[PDB]
Amino acid sequence: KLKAVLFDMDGVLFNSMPYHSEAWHQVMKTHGLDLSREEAYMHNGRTGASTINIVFQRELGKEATQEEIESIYHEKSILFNSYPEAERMPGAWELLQKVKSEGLTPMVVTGSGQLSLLERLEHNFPGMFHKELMVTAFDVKYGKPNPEPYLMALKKGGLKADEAVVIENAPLGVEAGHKAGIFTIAVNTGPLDGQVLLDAGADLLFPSMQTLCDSWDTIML
Ligand SMILES: [Ca+2]
Ligand SMILES: [Cl-]
Repeated sequence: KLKAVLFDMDGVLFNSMPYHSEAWHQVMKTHGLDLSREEAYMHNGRTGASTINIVFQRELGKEATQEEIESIYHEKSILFNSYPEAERMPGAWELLQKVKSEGLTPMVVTGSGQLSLLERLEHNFPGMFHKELMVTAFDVKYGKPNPEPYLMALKKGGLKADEAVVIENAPLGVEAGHKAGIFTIAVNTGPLDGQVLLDAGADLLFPSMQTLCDSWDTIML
């Protein structure tokens, strides 16, 4: 039945979460706001704009202005890009090769608008992905945990929800995939408790991308 595999990017394809969590923590700290690196991890999947708005609501009891969102998004992007560029998540490439060999369509579904990562997908995973078979922050009105990005990915691939599988690392993205009615595999690549991923609606849970890759052939859909 399976036709397509819908990969989240940060913490699934790229090992970018230490950087994302560090940059969110530091930039918020610069603005007088306390957001731990673990709390930044818990926001993974959101668009940058949604993250900024929700942190302001939670910490200052008020919405971020459009100007605050833009300033903070840029400051965070610049700090992120100041680090040596993020490397592949171990297991991603090997899994992608397995997926492509069995005739499935790889897709990206991401809350990222980070062009330094998006423009590196082809060089890191050659021959796997296509811009018209991707959903990024540039495509959505509401991102994860709303199912809108995953629903859009189904449409882009001409797929029904039962013809896809989602691979996610973050509770909000797991929630989005599950709520789009798609079978969702959680991969626990960060410091969170796996139970948070299962609680978010993940149909299956693996401790790493490599362990998911090692087990893929024995998964049946
Ligand atoms: Ca992610
Ligand atoms: Cl960024």
